[PDB]
Amino acid sequence: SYVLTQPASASVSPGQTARITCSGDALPKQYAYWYQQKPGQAPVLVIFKDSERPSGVPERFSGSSSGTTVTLTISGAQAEDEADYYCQSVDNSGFYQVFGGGTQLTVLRTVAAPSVFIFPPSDSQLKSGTASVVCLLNNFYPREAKVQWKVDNALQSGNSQESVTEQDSKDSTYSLSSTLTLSKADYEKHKVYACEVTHQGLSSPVTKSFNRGE
Amino acid sequence: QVQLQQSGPVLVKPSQTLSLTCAISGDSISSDTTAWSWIRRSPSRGLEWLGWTYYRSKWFNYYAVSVKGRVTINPDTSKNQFSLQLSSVTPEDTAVYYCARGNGNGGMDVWGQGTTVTVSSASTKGPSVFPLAPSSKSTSGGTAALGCLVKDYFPEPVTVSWNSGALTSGVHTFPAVLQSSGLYSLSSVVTVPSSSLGTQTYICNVNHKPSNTKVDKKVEP
Amino acid sequence: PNPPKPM
Repeated sequence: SYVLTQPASASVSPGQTARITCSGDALPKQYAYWYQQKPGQAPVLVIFKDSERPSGVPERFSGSSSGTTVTLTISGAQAEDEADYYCQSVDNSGFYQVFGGGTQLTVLRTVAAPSVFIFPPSDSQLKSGTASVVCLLNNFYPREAKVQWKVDNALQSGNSQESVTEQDSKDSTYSLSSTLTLSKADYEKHKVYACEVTHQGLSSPVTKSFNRGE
Repeated sequence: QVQLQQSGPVLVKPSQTLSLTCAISGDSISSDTTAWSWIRRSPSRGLEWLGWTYYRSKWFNYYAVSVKGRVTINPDTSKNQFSLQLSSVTPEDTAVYYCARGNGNGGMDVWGQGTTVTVSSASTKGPSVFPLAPSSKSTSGGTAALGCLVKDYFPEPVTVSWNSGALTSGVHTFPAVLQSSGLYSLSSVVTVPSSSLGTQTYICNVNHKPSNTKVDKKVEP
Repeated sequence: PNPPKPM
């Protein structure tokens, strides 16, 4: 059927122009629209009528038409722009509107080191027959990071899960939570609980630890 | 002014029908804005179009070819709403559903809050909230950090605020992870001055609307 | 039976 074809990814450095493209076979006609998706909330209109900037959008955002291939050029890219971008238009006879797959702007910027924190289990969880130990990393750009849970100076595998926060937009840094799930018995065994963190921004792996019962 | 309000989170069993509502404010559904559109976001499918409805002159409804034979958009001119009704739902229909308006010749400006729909046969469960308390003989340096742990809930949608929403700065509410239990776990965290650890109270307000659960938990050393 | 205004 009808289709709007768009790349999957796009990368640039800050203060540098980015150029996203979206090709369509009905774009010769039917005008065109752009939207942005920062995960967690509704889309945002960035350009309409192929070059008409709505209000509230930074002047760095602009787009040309160029017939069958429309584009979104973002000059002096700021890091808050890292997002997933989408191109929309409508078919000939304009009776069915369509979307693109979506590009992912990367805006490779800075390197921030995480602020590592350790949270021991609440006794409320211990009245239930389980335990969860939390290692938190705060405000680092390269999403790549290690956590290396330790209990009796004994690394473990397949016992934890991780989740990253995407765009707080204050600094637009990533944050991570590693949770070690364990039995109350296995928790009241052993004594030391620690996480060692490795990141591009750290000279050496930082370790945060706690002793049960302190 | 022009405000769109969507319905709450939904848990629909895999063979049943989904019903969603988008209520409008500040303008008439019957005007010649002529978008009154529905859309959805899937983890790897992306933004996919669903359907349209135009104006009073003759209420046209045109849907996407992908989902045409199951969808139906119905205006309610009495209530100033437009509804989505999707038939023979599939576990692949689990996504986040949005509704939008278009000014006509030039936009999809206004959007809705979003609706998280879960296509599953599982029964609803309410979460258990636990403190992620601050260190006290250790907090220093890179300031203090504290949080809340929401565990063992289904479906996925839970919303967490701090101090009835007074904090909204430094908050990192993390994406939820489904556990080996088949249930969800989420963690909300805030970084605060180490000095305000006794002079200011910090409480996380969790709401699992699917379970009709609303809890407030204070985090203290 | 026509759509909103064309380009």
